[PDB]
Parts: sequence; C-alpha cells; structure tokens
Amino acid sequence: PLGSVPEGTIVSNVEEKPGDRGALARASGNYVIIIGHNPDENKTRVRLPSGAKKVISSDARGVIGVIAGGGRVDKPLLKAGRAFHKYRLKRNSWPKTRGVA
Amino acid sequence: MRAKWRKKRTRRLKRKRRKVRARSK
Amino acid sequence: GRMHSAGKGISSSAIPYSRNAPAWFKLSSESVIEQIVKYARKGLTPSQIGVLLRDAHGVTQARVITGNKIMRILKSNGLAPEIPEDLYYLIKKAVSVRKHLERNRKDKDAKFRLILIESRIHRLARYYRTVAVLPPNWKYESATASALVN
Amino acid sequence: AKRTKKVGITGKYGVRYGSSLRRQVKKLEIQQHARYDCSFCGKKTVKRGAAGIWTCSCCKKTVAGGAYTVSTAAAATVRSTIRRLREMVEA
Amino acid sequence: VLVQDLLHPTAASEARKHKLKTLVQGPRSYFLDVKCPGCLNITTVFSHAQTAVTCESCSTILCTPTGGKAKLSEGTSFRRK
Amino acid sequence: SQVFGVARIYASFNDTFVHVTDLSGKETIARVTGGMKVKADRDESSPYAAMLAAQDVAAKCKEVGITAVHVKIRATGGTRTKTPGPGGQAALRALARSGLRIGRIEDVTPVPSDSTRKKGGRRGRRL
Amino acid sequence: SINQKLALVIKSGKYTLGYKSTVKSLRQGKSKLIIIAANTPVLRKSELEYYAMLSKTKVYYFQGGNNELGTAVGKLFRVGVVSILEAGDSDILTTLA
Amino acid sequence: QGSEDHSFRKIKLRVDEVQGKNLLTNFHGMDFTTDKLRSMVRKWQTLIEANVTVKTSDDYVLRIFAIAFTRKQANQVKRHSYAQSSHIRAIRKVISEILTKEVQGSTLAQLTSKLIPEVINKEIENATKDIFPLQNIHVRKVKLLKQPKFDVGALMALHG
Amino acid sequence: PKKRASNGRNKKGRGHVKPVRCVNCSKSIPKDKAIKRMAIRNIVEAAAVRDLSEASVYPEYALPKTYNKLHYCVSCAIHARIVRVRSREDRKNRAPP
RNA sequence: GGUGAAAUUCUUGGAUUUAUUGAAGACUAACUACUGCGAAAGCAUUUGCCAAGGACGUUUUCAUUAAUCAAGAACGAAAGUUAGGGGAUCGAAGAUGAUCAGAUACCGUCGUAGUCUUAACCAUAAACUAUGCCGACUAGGGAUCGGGUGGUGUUUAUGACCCACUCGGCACCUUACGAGAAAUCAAAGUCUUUGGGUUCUGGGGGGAGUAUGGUCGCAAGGCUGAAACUUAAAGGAAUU
Ligand SMILES: [Zn+2]
Ligand SMILES: [Zn+2]
Ligand SMILES: [Zn+2]
Repeated sequence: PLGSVPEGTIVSNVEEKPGDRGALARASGNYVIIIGHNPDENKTRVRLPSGAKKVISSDARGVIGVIAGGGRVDKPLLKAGRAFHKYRLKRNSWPKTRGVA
Repeated sequence: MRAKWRKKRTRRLKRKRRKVRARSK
Repeated sequence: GRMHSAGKGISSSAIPYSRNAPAWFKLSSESVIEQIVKYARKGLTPSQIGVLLRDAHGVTQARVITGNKIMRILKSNGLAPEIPEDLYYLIKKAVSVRKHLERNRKDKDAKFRLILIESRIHRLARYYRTVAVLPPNWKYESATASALVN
Repeated sequence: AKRTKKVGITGKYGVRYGSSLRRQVKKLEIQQHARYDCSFCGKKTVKRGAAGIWTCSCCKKTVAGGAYTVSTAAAATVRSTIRRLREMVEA
Repeated sequence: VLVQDLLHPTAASEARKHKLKTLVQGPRSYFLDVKCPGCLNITTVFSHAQTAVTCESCSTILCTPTGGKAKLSEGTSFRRK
Repeated sequence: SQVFGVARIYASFNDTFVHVTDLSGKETIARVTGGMKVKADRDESSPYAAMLAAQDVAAKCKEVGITAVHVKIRATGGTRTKTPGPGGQAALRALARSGLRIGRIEDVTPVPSDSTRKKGGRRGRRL
Repeated sequence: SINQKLALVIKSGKYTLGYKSTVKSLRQGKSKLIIIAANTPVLRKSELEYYAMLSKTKVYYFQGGNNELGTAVGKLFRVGVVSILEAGDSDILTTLA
Repeated sequence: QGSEDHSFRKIKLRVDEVQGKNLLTNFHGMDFTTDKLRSMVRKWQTLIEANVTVKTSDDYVLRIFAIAFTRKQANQVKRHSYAQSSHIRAIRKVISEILTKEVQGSTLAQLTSKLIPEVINKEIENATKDIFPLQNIHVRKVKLLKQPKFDVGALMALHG
Repeated sequence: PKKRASNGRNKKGRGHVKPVRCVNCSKSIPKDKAIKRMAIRNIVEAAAVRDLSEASVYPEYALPKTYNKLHYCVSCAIHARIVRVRSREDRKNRAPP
C-alpha cells in the first residue's frame, strides 16, 4: 500500500478506490509518482502521467516500478498492413474516413 | 561592414545559387 | 626528443670510466657463467637479471664479470626467447589496453594512445626484421595477440 | 564483396516509404533482432519472444523487458531510485 | 667571466655538479659493505638499490627502496666497500 | 527577565521588509513594507522613509509583550545580489529610538555553493 | 586486489576449473579454498558450499560473475567455480582473513 | 550557557511534546553561525571537507562534517604554505576514522556531552601529527536523518 | 600591438579555466581575468554602542563583521572604481599602496 | 515587481517576508593563486575500480632502434542535426509595459527550440603565446611546483619547515653594446661576416573563399578553388 512507501518512490498499477484491483497506471510503460503524504487525514497525493493530480487513500494497492513493454511508439507502423494487423485484434475502428468526403 | 555580417550575406545567397540555378533546365 | 610526449629530461644512467674493475672482487667468470643461468630457470625477465644481482652482489656490468653482453651470454647456452626483451613488453602493453577498450568504450582519450603506441609496435618490429633477428614479413595482428604474448 | 552501403536491413523494404521513415527504423531493429548478454549465464543466448518478452534459449529464463531492449533508458533510473529508497527505511 | 682553466677546476664545483655533466662523467652510487646483525657474511648491497634484496640466510631486512637512496635503517654498519 | 523576539529585517534593493516574530517562527507579528508608510515609489530607499517602517513595527510589538528582540538582518541573499542596501544600516537605528533590546546583529543572506546560473544574459545588461 | 593474487596461483601449483571437477575434489578433501562467482544459480551456489562447510574448506566470493572469473585465471572461456589443489608458493591461503 | 565565547556552534532544538504547559524540547543538531566559517577563510592556505553517515545507540542516523584549514607554521619564508595534496586524501580518511569511531556508540546524552566542550578537536592535535599538525579544526554540523518515531519513553530523562 | 605582456588574464600554460559573472552589469568574464577584491565592511553604522547595546544584555556580543568577495568586470570597473586610465611606463606595481 | 523614473504580471481566490518540509533537474561557490595535469579543444564535491602518462634514482637492458612529414588517419569547446529521455534555471524566434519624430533596437516581465544525457553527425572559431617542430650555444638575480642529494638546523623516531644545492616544468624581473621599421625580444639573438636538419604557407589591393567542377555530409555546410573586369593605394609602427 501507499502508506507503507515513503516519499519519492515510483509506483504503478495502483487502484483508485481500495478494492478496484488495479485501475490506473496499467498501460504499456507508465507510472504514478507519489508527490506528498500526510499521516493524519489518510489520503495521499499522487502524480498521474498526463498533467493531472489526484488524492487517494492510503489503503490503495500498487506495484513498484514502470511497466515493461514500454517505449514501443517510436517505430512507425510504416505500411498499411501492419497497422491493419494491429486494429484487427482490438476493435473495428479502422479505416476512419473523413468528413469533408 | 564587419566581416561577420559580410559573411552572413554571402552565405544566404548560396541557398539561391543552389536553388534557382538548379531547376532552371 | 621523446617522440610521443613533451618531456625533455635526462633520467638515465652513467657507466663508470674504468673497464678493468673494481680491484676487490673474488673469483672471476668461471663461477659466474651459470650463476645467472641458475636464476634463469625462473624464466626469466632477461634484462631484469642485471639489476637483481647488482643491488645484492658486485656484478656491476656484463663487461666486467665476463667479456660479453648478456644477449651473447644467454643465447649461447640455449636460453634466449624468440621475441627477446622489449617488444615482448611493448605488445604486452598493447594487449593490456585493448582489454580495457572492450569495456567502457567511451574513452576517446584512452584509445588515442592505442593509435599512438601501436605506431611504436610496428616501428620496433620492422627494425628487428631489418637486422633479421626476427624472420621477415612477421604476421602481427591483435586478433591472436594473447596467443602470441603468452 | 560489399552488399549495400548505408541501407542495411532496410533493403527488405526497398525503394518505398521515404528516407527518415527508413532511417529511424533501422537504428531500432538492430536493438530488436540482435542478441544480448543474458545476465543469468553470461553467454549470448537471449533473443526476442514477443512484445517485450526476452527469453533465453538455454537457461529457460524469460526477462520482461522493454519493447526493443531488455532494459530501457527510463528503466535505468528507476532501479537506481529504488535502492535510493531502501536506505531511508533500513540504513 | 672571460677566462677560466677548464681542465683544472676547483674542488667545490664537482659536488655542485651532477652525475651527468662533469668533465669526465662517472657515477654517484658506490658499492658498499653491510654485514647483517645476525649473519657474519657481507653481501655488497649499495645504497642506490632497487627491490629489497637481503642476505641469503636470514632475509629480515637490509635495504628499503625509496625514490632515492635505499637505507640501512637498522643495526650494524656500512663500511664503504 | 527579558523575552526575546526576532526582528530579522529584510533590506533588499527597491524594498524594505521588517517583522518581529516569535522564535518558534509560525506565529508572526505585523510585517510592514516600504509601501506601508509613504507613497511615492521613489521612497522605497530613502533613509527617513525607511525609519518610519520600523517605527510602526516597534511600538506595535510592545503592545503584545515583545520587550527584547534578536536583530538578525538579511540582504537580498543567495544568487540574488548578496549585498545590504539602504535599509539595514539605516532602519536598524529606528529600533534604537525605543531603547528596545537588541543583539546578534549579523546576516543570514544564504550562500550559493554555485548553482543555477544568473539572469541578464551572458553578455550582461548593458544600458 | 586479488586479481593479481590469482594470476600467480596457476603458475605455481595445481587447480581445477568448472563445476564438476571442483566437486570431484571436495569429496576426497584434496580441494582447498574454492572460489565462487556471483551469477551462478543460487542452488549450486549453495549446493557446493553446504558440503564445503562439511569438508572443512574455506569459501571466497569473487564479486564478478561467470564471464569475469575467466580472465582472472588466464583462460578464455567461462568458469563458474575454481578449486585450487595446492598453491604452495602463492599469496592466497594465509592472506585471507 | 552564558559562557559567551562559545559564540559559534549555533543550535537548532527539536521541540517534541508539551509536558503540561512546560514544553521541553529534544535535541536536533548543531550548526555554526553563518559567519564564523567565513571569518576563518583566508588566501594562501589549504582547505578540507569530509563527512560520513553514521548510526548511534538508537538509530538517529546523522551526517556530521569537519573543516580544518592550514597553519602558517614557525620559520616560514614562503607565503604559500600548501600541503602535499596526496596527504589531503590521507588526512581526510583518518579524520573520517575518528569522527566515525566516537559515534556508532555515542548516545545522544553522551554524544551531546562530548560535543559541547570540544573534546574531539584535541584528538586531531594528538593524532594528526602525521602530515601537518593543523590550525583550527571544528565539526561544524550535525543533522539527523532517521528519528525512529515519537519515543515518549526515553524523552523523560531530560527534565529538571 | 601586445599592449600588455600578459595582455588579458594572468593565464599562461593552461588555456581555459571557467567564467564567473560580474555583480552589477552581470557580464561574463573568466575568473582569472577581471577583478579580485575582498570588501570587508562591518555590520553596524556609526554605532554609539554604549547606549545602543546597554539594551543588549550579554554585552555587545560580537564586534560584528561580515565578509564579501567581489567580481567586477573590465567594462564596469572604471565607472565606479577610481583608476579609469594609467600611463605607459607606470603599469608595473602590484601592491596597492 | 521594476528601474534613472512607470507598467504589463501577481493581489483579502491570502500573495510577496516567514516556519516544518519534501521533491525535480542543472551547478560544485568561498580555497582557487603569476599553481597543476593534458597532444589540442579542455579538466575543480567524496570514495572505489580500470588501464595510461611526464618527472626524478640507477654501477639494469638493446646498440642507431632517430628528426620532419605528401598520400592516408584518431581526437576535436559552443551553436547546430536525427530520434528517445528529464525538462529547475537562464533564454535567439514571439508577445507585451515604457523610451523613441522612429524601435518588431537597448531596458522590464513572460516565454518555444536549446541548455543536460544516450546512440549517431558534421570538423569549424581570436582552435592566439596572432610566435611550425628537433638540436646546440650565448648575461645576472629572485621566487615557484615535482624528484633527488647533503646539511650535528628548528618543531615533539617520523612528517612539515629552514639552508646549500642540483634536474625538468610555468613564468617573472634587470639589462642587452645584439636583433628588429618601431612597438619589443633570452629569444623575434648566433643573418648581406648572407648555409645545423625538416614540414607547411604568402606575393599590390578589390572582385572573392566568389563561379565552375571534383569530393565529404541526411542536412545546414566543409576541403580543394580560379578568371573576366576595376583601381594607385589599402596596411604596420610609433611623433606632434
Ligand atoms: Zn542463461
Ligand atoms: Zn638475509
Ligand atoms: Zn556586472
């Protein structure tokens, strides 16, 4: 839990409400930074990977360290086919045609 | 002038002898 | 002129003037042939044997105790190596630093001297080929260095 | 002979796709196809399994690493930062 | 200074000279007798020594090498021989 | 016999702060600026406009119980430009008017073990 | 600096290399002062130092691993664990502790 | 104290618990004042710094320092008076033996009592005879890291 | 011409050291070049301390003095500090009196 | 806040000063100097590891192994470039308050790329000591770092300090009857009393590091690089 860590550590896969079984920092290679405690009023502050902050309670769970598999956005999809192979596993949201058409 | 800005004028015309003399076939 | 760094000093030796010397010593050469070959069962580092007797015994130079230098002494009784005395140490310095260069690899300052000292490896090699103390065309490359220096 | 001058792996693609869309790729898959130092034996027997899985052919150990390495750049600073933290509570 | 006698100098110049720049150059080191405090035999160790050579039976200490002169540092003597 | 406040003036350039506090720190008393007393904005560095600031600061503190004080001055401080100006020499005499009880007058201008380089460009703010 | 101290063990006396030849020796007491790497699998880091506690010999933990003990003995391949049989002229067996 | 010529060695005091309208502070550490250091600096001399982390009887893990300048000795002709610069990394480990070896040990009722009459500086007079005797050496800072928790028990030794 | 022997900056045989910046104009100058001076002042005015510090129990406590080291530059020194020129053959001393 | 004055901005949404603190990145002040290491650009917090380098001691060892280098190579501050990371401070582009007849110039507040690093890149700078390397001679002194020697020296066997030295460094001072057009110089001296080796470069200024190609670089750009035509001085030094 996030009261058994002291300040400055670098956690991920924590849960919003205690019992959620992991809801944030689940993606391929991110992290939530602890940005300040308070012993009383048992709600810790954090640092979310986009620009927002958040206050959650100390009974939230959480794994330590950044998620593996990250840093994959750097290579281009670079042809049509191995972009089509990517979406075919996930959902039908591709090709997205345009609105002036 | 100063020879720092005589050199700046004679370096940004080498992007004009290189450009418009090239496509002019 | 030091040829690689900008020193100018003279930190060297100065042999005495006398040839016949030193008018105190005991029995001459005929106990001192093998008295150095006795130690030379330890290898050995051949130019070092002049200085390990000297600080302990009166041996002062090879001109005094016998009438020969310690290449012509040591070779005749079947001891002297193939690559005898300095180029064995000079490529030993070459093979030592290239092991350091396969690790950290950012040393632009320290592989500078490996292009510098290997200009010394070739130079003493093709002196030794010119006088044919080492046979000519001398296959030398640092791939098989540790099988050559050992 | 020498096969190709500066194309390298991207002769696979050929004339298409542009320059910088092939330059930025080819630096990265030499960190993907090629082997590494398996730290549980020392020998060079680890290659890619999947998207971030780096198994070893001997030793049967799989390392969950980055997408094109076994330890990334952001992965380097966290492992130092953790044993920063283990000696404000232990030592 | 306009005149000297270079062949016949004084006596206080040679001590102010060096190993390597006298009229006819010679050494400053000198072979030297020490017998051990324990043993009786003399190994001719000289004070401008090297690696710490000692007597052959009881090699306790006879010389310690430094940046300059090695030293006796204990017990018996130095003759000068 | 006495009870000690901490005067601890801040006589930076283009301003002058002064406020007595408890030595606990987290119970301050009545800060007063160069803009409190007189208003022309030329008067941020006059002598007699700097003495009036400590004048209202002093007799307000005796109404609470601050009899003795610990003056411990501060200039601009840090990589901010380190030197005392027209306040610390001048307005400390405006604590002597009360006969108020002083001590320990040296500075707490913080000292950069050089870091996080200054402003004004490399070449400097030429006029 | 024990890396020079291991560099004269081999030229002065007898030894072994590899796992099986070390534990070939500990089962008749002829071994002394087995040397252990650091990235050996910790089963066999303990499976020999258990009986090394029973066969009276002392243990050393070389800080490097398999591919670091190879150059500190002179050979040019991996070596996990070095037993030395006799090092009769060497600065090792008394200089520990 | 009132013994005023200890006008150096500035002290912070940890105020911990209010003992029934008579709150009694606990120990925090030590500083100098911010100019006794600077009133010792001077050109044509050599400097030092050193530090360590160290435990105590409990685990008030703290990080002390030590500063020591260089004396103009007797019969000086030079103005410079600089030390060896290989002995600087021979003094800074022996002094970082004695500032260690008193601590790891040194309860905060006896590390405190050693630190007030500056007993420790007399040891450098007696054990840094090696390379240079010294001029003024002082400890200059102690600051904690790891007070374990509130510790209502052992605070009660400090009272009237 | 070479209007001074060490024309710039008291620097012979090293090339480059670091810059350290001026205080008032904040020009960047290398620290070997422009200006040394210590400026000790005091920290009190004309004190009249016998009744300034009769209030100060633990009497007068300090004779309080501060230290400041400065770094001017070449381009701003002669607009405060009184040299502003020197002649040809008098540029030779180093002690200030 | 801010300067000589004024404001944008931040303000009873509690700022600015304060106190307990954490973080995040860059930077190692004060010592720090006529002082060091490095081939040159450069290199200042602690310790460890790796291999390297100059100096000195030598009554070791080889016996001309050497100097300078066309071609061909390694390193090479800053700004740049490609793609990642962490993005505190400063801060070209930009917006804004003032000044200005005039400000997209100086000043004041914000501020993107950069700054730092990891893989790769161009190879330029006042990359200056405007003084190519090797060698040997020719004035006097005082300091200074490193090594060594010797002093019945001081401090308490050791270290530091003093003294007389010596060798190699960075320089300095006093003068030079020599050299230099002069400023200046222990080398710019041993040169019309005209010869110790060896590499490179320059011939009046502009046109012009331009054009044409060659050639390297992904790019900015680099190395090699003329001519037509034009004009009688541009320059160096010190005097009033
Ligand atoms: Zn494995
Ligand atoms: Zn012996
Ligand atoms: Zn300035």
